[PDB]
Amino acid sequence: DFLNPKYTLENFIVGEGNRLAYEVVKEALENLGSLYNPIFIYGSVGTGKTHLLQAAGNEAKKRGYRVIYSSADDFAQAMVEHLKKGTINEFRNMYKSVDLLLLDDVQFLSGKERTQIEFFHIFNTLYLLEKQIILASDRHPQKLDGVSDRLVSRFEGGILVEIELDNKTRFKIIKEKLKEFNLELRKEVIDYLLENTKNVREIEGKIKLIKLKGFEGLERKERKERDKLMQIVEFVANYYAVKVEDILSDKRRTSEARKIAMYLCRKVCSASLIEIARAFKDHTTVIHAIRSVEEEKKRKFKHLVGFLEKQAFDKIC
Amino acid sequence: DFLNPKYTLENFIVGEGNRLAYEVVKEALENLGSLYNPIFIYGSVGTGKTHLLQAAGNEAKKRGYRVIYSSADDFAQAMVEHLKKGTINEFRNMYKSVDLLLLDDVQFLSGKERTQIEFFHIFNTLYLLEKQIILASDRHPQKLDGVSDRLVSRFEGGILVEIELDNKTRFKIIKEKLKEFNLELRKEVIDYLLENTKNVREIEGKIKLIKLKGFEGLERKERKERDKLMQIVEFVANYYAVKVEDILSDKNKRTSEARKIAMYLCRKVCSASLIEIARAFKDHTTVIHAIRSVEEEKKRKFKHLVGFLEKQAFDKIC
Amino acid sequence: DFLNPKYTLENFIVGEGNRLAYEVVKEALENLGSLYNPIFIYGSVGTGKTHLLQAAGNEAKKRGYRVIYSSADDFAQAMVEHLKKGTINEFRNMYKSVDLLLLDDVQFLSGKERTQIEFFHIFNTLYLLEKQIILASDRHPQKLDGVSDRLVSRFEGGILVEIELDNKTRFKIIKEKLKEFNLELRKEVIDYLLENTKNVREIEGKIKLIKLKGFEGLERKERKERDKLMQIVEFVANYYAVKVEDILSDKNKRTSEARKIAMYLCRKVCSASLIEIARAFDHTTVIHAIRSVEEEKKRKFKHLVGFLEKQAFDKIC
Amino acid sequence: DFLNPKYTLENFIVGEGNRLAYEVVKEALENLGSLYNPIFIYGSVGTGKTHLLQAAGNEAKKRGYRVIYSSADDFAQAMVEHLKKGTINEFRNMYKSVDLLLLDDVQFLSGKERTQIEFFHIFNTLYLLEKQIILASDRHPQKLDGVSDRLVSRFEGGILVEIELDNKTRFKIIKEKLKEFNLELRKEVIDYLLENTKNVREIEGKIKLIKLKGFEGLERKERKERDKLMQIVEFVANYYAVKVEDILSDKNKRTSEARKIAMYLCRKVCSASLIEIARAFKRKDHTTVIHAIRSVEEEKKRKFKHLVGFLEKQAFDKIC
Ligand SMILES: Nc1ncnc2c1ncn2[C@@H]1O[C@H](COP(=O)(O)OP(=O)(O)CP(=O)(O)O)[C@@H](O)[C@H]1O
Ligand SMILES: Nc1ncnc2c1ncn2[C@@H]1O[C@H](COP(=O)(O)OP(=O)(O)CP(=O)(O)O)[C@@H](O)[C@H]1O
Ligand SMILES: Nc1ncnc2c1ncn2[C@@H]1O[C@H](COP(=O)(O)OP(=O)(O)CP(=O)(O)O)[C@@H](O)[C@H]1O
Ligand SMILES: Nc1ncnc2c1ncn2[C@@H]1O[C@H](COP(=O)(O)OP(=O)(O)CP(=O)(O)O)[C@@H](O)[C@H]1O
Ligand SMILES: [Mg+2]
Ligand SMILES: [Mg+2]
Ligand SMILES: [Mg+2]
Ligand SMILES: [Mg+2]
Repeated sequence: DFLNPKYTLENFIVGEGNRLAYEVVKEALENLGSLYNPIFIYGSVGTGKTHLLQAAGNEAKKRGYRVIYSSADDFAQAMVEHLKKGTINEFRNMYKSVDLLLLDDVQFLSGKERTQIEFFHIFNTLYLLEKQIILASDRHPQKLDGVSDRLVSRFEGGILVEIELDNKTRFKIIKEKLKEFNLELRKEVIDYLLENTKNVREIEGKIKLIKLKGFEGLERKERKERDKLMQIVEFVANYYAVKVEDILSDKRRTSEARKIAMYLCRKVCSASLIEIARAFKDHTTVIHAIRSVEEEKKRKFKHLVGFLEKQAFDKIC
Repeated sequence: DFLNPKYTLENFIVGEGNRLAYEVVKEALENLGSLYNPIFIYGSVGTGKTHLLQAAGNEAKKRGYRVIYSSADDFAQAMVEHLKKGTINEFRNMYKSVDLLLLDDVQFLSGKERTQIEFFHIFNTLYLLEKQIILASDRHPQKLDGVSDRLVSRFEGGILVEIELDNKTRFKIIKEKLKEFNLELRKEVIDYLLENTKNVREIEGKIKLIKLKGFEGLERKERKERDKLMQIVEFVANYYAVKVEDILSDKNKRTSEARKIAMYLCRKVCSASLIEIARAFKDHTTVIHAIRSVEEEKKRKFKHLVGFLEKQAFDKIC
Repeated sequence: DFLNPKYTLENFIVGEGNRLAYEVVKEALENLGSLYNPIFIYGSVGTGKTHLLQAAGNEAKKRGYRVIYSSADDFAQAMVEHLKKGTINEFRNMYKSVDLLLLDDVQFLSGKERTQIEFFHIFNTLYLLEKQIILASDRHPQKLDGVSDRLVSRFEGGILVEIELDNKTRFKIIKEKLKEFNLELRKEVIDYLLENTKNVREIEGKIKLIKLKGFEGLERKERKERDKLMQIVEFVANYYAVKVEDILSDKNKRTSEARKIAMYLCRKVCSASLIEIARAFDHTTVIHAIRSVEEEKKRKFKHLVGFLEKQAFDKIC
Repeated sequence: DFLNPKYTLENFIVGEGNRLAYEVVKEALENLGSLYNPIFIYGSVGTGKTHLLQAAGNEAKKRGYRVIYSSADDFAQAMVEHLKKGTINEFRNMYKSVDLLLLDDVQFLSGKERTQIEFFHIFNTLYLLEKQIILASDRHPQKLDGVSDRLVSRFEGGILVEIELDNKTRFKIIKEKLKEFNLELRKEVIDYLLENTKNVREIEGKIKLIKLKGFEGLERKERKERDKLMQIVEFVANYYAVKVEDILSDKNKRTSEARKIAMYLCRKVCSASLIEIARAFKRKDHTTVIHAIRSVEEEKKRKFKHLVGFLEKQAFDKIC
């Protein structure tokens, strides 16, 4: 065993944002490997990829099939010990004799050459034998730099499903979770969890705190420090005429105010990148958006920043 | 076995790009090894080489004949275990006891010297007994570095067939793979699968996805994150007035200096993949030292410009 | 058994590069084993040495004379087989019972002792009994290292016949191979095959191609991927202005140093294979010559090579 | 039989290198097992040992004696198969009955105890029944490791003859082989075979090649390759001043250090074979050349390295 039984088909919630992946996994777990076999699942972190996979193999062991789950960076670490302890073949045949192959976090294949090569062989091998293979990554095939070309066209030749947690999809997931716990559904809670959670981990992370220290316990820790970061409705809106709602959406000098707001949050307010990125969720934007500020600290600028730096101190310190 | 019944001759589609390798493998499967034996197939990625090989040996055992399929690298790992298990003879005998040999992905012989030689013998053995042998690689025999001189000069000397899927070639593969479901007819679908797919894997990779999401699903997704790379209609065309389609550049240092440029941006600002980027050049290698040469020439009267573009992209794209 | 009927004496072709070997085996096949016994035939890969041995043994078994064909590595494996099974006795006796022994590809004796000591006797026996003994190799006897001096003495004792097909020799093979396939002899047909083939395998295979995909339907692609290798008339010829055909030759510092660079370009730029380079010319040469380009990489000359690399990506890519 | 008639005592060429042997055998054939019997001939490979035995046997099977010729390895082979078939008795008596025993290439008795004790018997028997016995060998009796200290005495106890082929001895041979064919004598030719052949097999290896592809055919093949091997007169001579002929002659450490290099360059640069290297100047065996260039990188473990890398650079530019 390396599958946890607490993940299952029913158990997983379905909305138009992970419906297709759900049904590919379910619709295929019937004729195992003989329906449509190379299934690649990909989605943002905490999109439920791991669930979906753990949940497939669980159904297989229950139905009696011979099954392996493994993260790609643990497949590597095994192959690397078996290689050392001169047992690379009982390793291979272990994998070649699965009714279902569940390879998780495929993205960790980059750079590992022989460590890839190895999988390529069990792949074709299980494929040719019409066994069932389910891959899963954080990124689409195309984006796998540092993974051999012959594997990527391999991945694309099957079924690519994306898991894109939209809004209506988060609607359902929050709603169903609150029901799961036996908390009561109410617009206030559902709407907060809507405008404050992007992945399922975040949701359920928060739905447990709700199950633990009420809801009026959330909006203090969660919102208060990020009300100190209402520095947008604060100052940069009032300086060079900016409307809050437009600055919270990347959209052409209207968008030179942003680069300042994020900066003031870092240096004066001491907030973390992640803390700051939750005013915009791609955490590199902030970093070079804050550097370009002093990358352009070279004509009638230096004193403008300082005047505002002194302005936030008075207000907040 | 290792032969999947799936692939078969009928089940494989024909146009003037793989017609040759078909009517070679077809006639050759009648008097096996007697008409013409050492057939050597090579194409690009997912060209249909494995289909063909699989299809033949399936027709073969379908007639009684003894048939083996293997990748070159599984063959490796078969020889070297037999070796450790000291049964290297029943290994040899097994291969010399066939009417047809299907050696797929031959290219994986590079480097292996013991791993090759062993095949050399079963090759020669099979040949002189006039038994049928078909090879397959991603490359032409003479592009097979790391392979004995004596095997290459054996590969060249049977029959060399390439499979070049071009225009009027794939068209058929597209228009035929649709009746596989029920999408046989609409111009919009086909014209998308025409200017978006090179190999057959992509051609069925889309179709199945399309027969699921529905075509319009893949016109937003495959048209949105490829529209951040609509950074071609965006700005690269507007500084040094280079025409757009000229940037899919079949040969002037204008649409070449701007060719090398556009790719640099997609890589740094849009954080795109070498493959995403390499689908601008409607090949991975190209992009690399074209993305390096830009900063290989960073240190001349060339710098701040880029910095000014980077700002534009960071504003017009971020 | 191992004698394939398709190889015969009028099924072979005769020129001033193989005729001697041909008549050696033609003359010495009539008075068998008596005329001249140790026949050592040798030449580069694809020289027709396998044909000859095969074509000989055929005529002999036509005339009833007890023949054995075999590769030397076929003999090796066969020995150990009989050996391990405990029946080496009937092995020797079989081999000593022939009127004509044909040992093909002798080079594969190197390193093998009992695997080779056993041939010794066979040889010696057959020989004393004036029974025909024809050996084949890719190299000259004295080039056969790891092989007993006693066996080499045995080899050099009989007749050595080299086969080299230079310029005049090949025309006759092409001419007759073109007639063999029911193809029309034409100057463009014949002339291409001249400057584009070496071994007779190469000859028969372009012909096989042109019997199927036209002729110019392949003077296109063939001369096209060797057109991208026209990298010599392209640039290096016009720098240290040394002309084209002079570079395709080994002799100081203006052509021997312009040749190295040209090789470098087809490897680093046009990403061509070591074999493909060598047709602008054995593998050995290219490898340590392009290594010596970066063996003398040790300062501002790097800046000069870096320029032509830039010239290459511009003009070709 | 195993006696190829092609071998006759007239048929064999005599020079005071293969004289004594030839004499003792002819001398001891007119009265077998009577004059000096246990004849142990030995000498370099391709000396004519086999010839002499074949010839000797042939005569004794012309005078109506009972003769057996066998190689020492083939004697073992037979002894074993009989030992299996349970026929060692008729096998023994077969060998004990010969008027004349010919045992060629005795070198292959080594390491075969039970496969050799048998012979020591046939020997004693035939010897006491005063019957003729001739052994041939690669090495002198005293040189034979892995042979019974009892058989070696026996060997040494009869007659030892060596066959060293000198130069005058070779002269006569070349002369008469040319004569044997329809070839004409002339200086360049007969003188070519001299500094180009050592064992008699080489002599008639050329002559069969000459009576086939002229003489202006080997001048290139057999001498052009070994003009590139004139690397001892192109570089190793033109560095640390050690002149051509001084390298070939087995003698300061100035010369001994030139060879190790000279030989190296042929191997790794021109890819010459270990045989080719030795056949070019100093020829004892293989051992010499090979483990000496090995002593090159065994003495490569630091300022030795750079001087060689500069030489390789020279031999690549000049030849490649
Ligand atoms: N659609 C869904 N329905 C029910 N539960 C879900 C769900 N998606 C995720 N979960 C739950 O959230 C937790 C984390 O999800 P999971 O680990 O599957 O996502 P993931 O594997 O994509 C994150 P990573 O990016 O680290 O792989 C699990 O305990 C799982 O039960
Ligand atoms: N002409 C044709 N007709 C029908 N199907 C085809 C086809 N050519 C290719 N295919 C399909 O493409 C898929 C993969 O192709 P295949 O494996 O034969 O090419 P290939 O061997 O070049 C892949 P790789 O480059 O990884 O070896 C198969 O599922 C097969 O059905
Ligand atoms: N002079 C000639 N006449 C007719 N056919 C010839 C020929 N020389 C070569 N061939 C053809 O070339 C093919 C291969 O020749 P062969 O196998 O004898 O060369 P070879 O033995 O040198 C290859 P290797 O060196 O790998 O053993 C044969 O099919 C034979 O028909
Ligand atoms: N003195 C001589 N006169 C005439 N011919 C001679 C000769 N010595 C050798 N030969 C010839 O040279 C060939 C080789 O000589 P032979 O085989 O007798 O020497 P050998 O017994 O030393 C071979 P090995 O040492 O390898 O067993 C024979 O075919 C024989 O015709
Ligand atoms: Mg996961
Ligand atoms: Mg394949
Ligand atoms: Mg051969
Ligand atoms: Mg002898």
